[PDB]
Amino acid sequence: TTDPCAPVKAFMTLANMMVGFETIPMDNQIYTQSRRASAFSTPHTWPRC
Amino acid sequence: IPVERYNILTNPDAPPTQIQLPEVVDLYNVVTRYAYETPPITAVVMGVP
Repeated sequence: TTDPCAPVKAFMTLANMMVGFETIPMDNQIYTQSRRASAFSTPHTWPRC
Repeated sequence: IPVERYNILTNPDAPPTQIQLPEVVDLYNVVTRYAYETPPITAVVMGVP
């Protein structure tokens, strides 16, 4: 696919499946690791980790 | 015809937004007019997953 953010969705799908077993740090306190990979469609939503 | 009402038309030195509120009501001024819309929140933020 030719969307500008395919790898962040590829990472966050496994992170969504993996929550409860492995954790990752974040930038803020608003969002949680079980945030759906559909929502990461714009490059300001890329995780620093 | 009361000149003291039509301040904006009879005074070239007056700025366009110039009113005197307790004394008269001026009968003619600049008014702003909007075009905002108020759609439903369920239609502006989705939450599709």
